[PDB]
Amino acid sequence: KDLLCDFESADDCPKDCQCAMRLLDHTVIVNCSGRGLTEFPDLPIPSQLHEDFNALEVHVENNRLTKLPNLTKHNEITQLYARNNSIQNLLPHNIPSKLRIIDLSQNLLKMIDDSTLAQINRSSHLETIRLSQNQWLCDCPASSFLIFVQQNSRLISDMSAIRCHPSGKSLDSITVNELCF
Amino acid sequence: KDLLCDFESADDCPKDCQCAMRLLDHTVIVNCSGRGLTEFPDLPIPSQLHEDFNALEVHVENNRLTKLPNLTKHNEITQLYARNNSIQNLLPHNIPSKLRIIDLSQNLLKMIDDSTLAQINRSSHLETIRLSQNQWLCDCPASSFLIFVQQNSRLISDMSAIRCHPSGKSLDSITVNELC
Amino acid sequence: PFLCESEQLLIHPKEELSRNNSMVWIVNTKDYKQGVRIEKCLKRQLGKPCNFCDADTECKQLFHYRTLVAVDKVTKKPYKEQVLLPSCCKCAKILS
Ligand SMILES: *[C@@H]1O[C@H](CO)[C@@H](O[C@@H]2O[C@H](CO)[C@@H](O[C@@H]3O[C@H](CO)[C@@H](O)[C@H](O)[C@@H]3O)[C@H](O)[C@H]2NC(C)=O)[C@H](O)[C@H]1NC(C)=O
Ligand SMILES: *[C@@H]1O[C@H](CO)[C@@H](O[C@@H]2O[C@H](CO)[C@@H](O)[C@H](O)[C@H]2NC(C)=O)[C@H](O)[C@H]1NC(C)=O
Ligand SMILES: *[C@@H]1O[C@H](CO)[C@@H](O)[C@H](O)[C@H]1NC(C)=O
Repeated sequence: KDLLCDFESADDCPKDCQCAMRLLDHTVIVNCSGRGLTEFPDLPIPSQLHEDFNALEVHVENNRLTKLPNLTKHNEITQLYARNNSIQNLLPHNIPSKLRIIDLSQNLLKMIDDSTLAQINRSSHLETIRLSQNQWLCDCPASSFLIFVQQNSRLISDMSAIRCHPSGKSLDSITVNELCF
Repeated sequence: KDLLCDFESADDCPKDCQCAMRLLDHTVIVNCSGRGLTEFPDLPIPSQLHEDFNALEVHVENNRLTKLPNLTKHNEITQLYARNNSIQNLLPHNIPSKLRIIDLSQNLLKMIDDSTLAQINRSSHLETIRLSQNQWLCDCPASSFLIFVQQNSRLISDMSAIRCHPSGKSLDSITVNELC
Repeated sequence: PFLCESEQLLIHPKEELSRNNSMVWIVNTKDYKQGVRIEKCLKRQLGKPCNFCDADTECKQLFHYRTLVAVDKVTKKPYKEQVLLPSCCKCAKILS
């Protein structure tokens, strides 16, 4: 999993990202990190690197990102981390259906849209997800979100890690009625 | 695993049912083909002095519209299978302790007892249950049962689908205690 | 059929490697090879006496030489090469 190599001698790589390419998974790697770019970095399509490696990883972490501008046009992405970013709310286009893993660990997130979670219904690849260490809003609007979480438990890495924003607690303790009195 | 060869001739099941022990599975399946009959008395367990024979399971799952009373509470029964009957009561004494899995698929879910929930203890043994097509209605004590099932969401394997006649939808979605 | 167990073999041309390029590259050049064709006996790895002919025999491997001669462009001494390639494997009668 570690045999890496240089990015096809291409200048297509974003400035502070020091990207590379990994044959084993056919995943062009992009390692923007340590606040490389405050804005989300441009996606280099897999048409490069001999138009190979259809899957694309994006490794944004410890960045000031606040607005995911990811679009359905970018369905080449296979993975996403967004760890330690200042993101309040997420757009439905911001998460692609083709995405296999998203993590967004220790972010700012507190909200959700059911339209965003329309892809809770299965996607092309399983969406293994581990979001955690954020303060998430707590209300009956969030109760539907809790129900979503509970039903799709397998897709999520943990239910202890998620915490109610004003009072950190494992979301399993709450039935939608409890959060609706 | 092999069956009815790993199983000897000491047929605990009646001839109507094809009970057979599986070596690796450590279990015996009633594998009965008779639905709507009396509860299959698979109660005897030929332990065979081995781990291969310590568990039990049922197949037809429609053997009786009234749930099989397992008053023995034998450690043999681990996985219980019931479907396509109008089951309308459950006795906690019937439920065995060493029992791990149960279903209520295609069965009716009226106001079951709370001693049901108290009887089983998650710490003593993991409990997994199948609820579906539970067309029977909801009520305030049944609201208590539904809220308990939500509380044991992991234990309630089919919490997502379980629905009752008044709800018109999954039970845990509406848990306004003002309405029985 | 034939007297000797001779098997066709393809040999790929020696591939020039761009080890300068630390980046991966298309295996398409590795995918297609013009190659050359040779012949060898596996008859007990070329040891069979050509059984179904009973005369005293032993299978031999035979070679062919290609003579390319060009006077050098710098009008140096004429350069001649005689590359040798295993071409056939044939059976021969022998004395006692
Ligand atoms: C993408 O960029 C990030 C930016 O940090 C890379 O993180 C790097 O992770 C490695 C692995 O832990 C760090 O190396 C370690 O550094 C400590 C510091 O003394 C050292 O004691 C360890 O022995 C180890 O060498 C590295 O410091 C850290 N930062 C950088 C700039 O490399 C990350 O590896 C990059 N790639 C991926 C695939 O994430
Ligand atoms: C013993 O159990 C097996 C599996 O539990 C039964 O196999 C069934 O065979 C039919 C024949 O087409 C299938 O349609 C079923 O899907 C199989 N599985 C089940 C669970 O029925 C087998 O029939 C059983 N034997 C007896 C005598 O009951
Ligand atoms: C389904 O219902 C039929 C009744 O026709 C019954 O014979 C069968 O055993 C039922 N299946 C299960 C799994 O209970």
